[PDB]
Amino acid sequence: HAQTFTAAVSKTAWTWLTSLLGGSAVIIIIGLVLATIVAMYVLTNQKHN
Amino acid sequence: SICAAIATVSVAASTWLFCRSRVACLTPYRLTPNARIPFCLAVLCCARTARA
Amino acid sequence: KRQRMVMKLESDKTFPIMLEGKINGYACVVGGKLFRPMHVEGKIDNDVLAALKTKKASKYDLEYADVPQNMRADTFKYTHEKPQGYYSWHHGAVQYENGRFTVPKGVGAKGDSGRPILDNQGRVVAIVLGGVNEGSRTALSVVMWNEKGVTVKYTPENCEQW
Repeated sequence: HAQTFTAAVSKTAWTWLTSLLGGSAVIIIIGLVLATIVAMYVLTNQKHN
Repeated sequence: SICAAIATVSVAASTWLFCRSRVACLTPYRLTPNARIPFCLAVLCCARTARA
Repeated sequence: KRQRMVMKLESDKTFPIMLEGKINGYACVVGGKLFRPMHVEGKIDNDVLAALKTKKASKYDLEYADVPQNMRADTFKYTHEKPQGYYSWHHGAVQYENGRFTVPKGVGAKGDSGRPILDNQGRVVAIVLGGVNEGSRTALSVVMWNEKGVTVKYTPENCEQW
């Protein structure tokens, strides 16, 4: 009281746990793009003929 | 549970990407009429050491 | 000439895809590996080959399998030399142009899948999987491989499974 919603602590640790989420999403986003890129490489290799 | 569920979905998506990646590799590998793709494997090296 | 081409086709061992006594397609061995049209239902007319476990290829709607070395002793010979001109196949002659095969209308239909196309040297240049009626002629949907060893499938827009 006080009694507010920051929410509450604890900086360091707060960031530690926050950072744990979303990374895997970025990974699958990167992999998705790379998969498309490889696909285009294959498509080009086929169109080569 | 929410964060774990999101990570779980990411893992599943990654696996799906891997399977599609294996298809992408195998596509040019079809056979091919020749049974010889040393150099396709040498460059791409997708995995599954093939073979002798 | 077509006669001689058929004679080579007769020497070449080919096996239809039987289902309820009906041929729904064909499967054969090239480069020491078995290939089969997946869209075709039924089993190859060869128990020995049928004993072999196949792998799927959604990309092309095809299946394939490795052939025992002893059976590799005599398989189909493929080439990458695919100049423009005319080639030969089971159903007579075929025109090769623009990287596409075309024949007179009324030639080719459902169940012909798997029929290869040979050059004057009796070498495989492509395999017919389907086709579509194109006025006075019909355009074939085929798979062929370039000197880079790349699998290329040529499929007309809205091509029918022949």
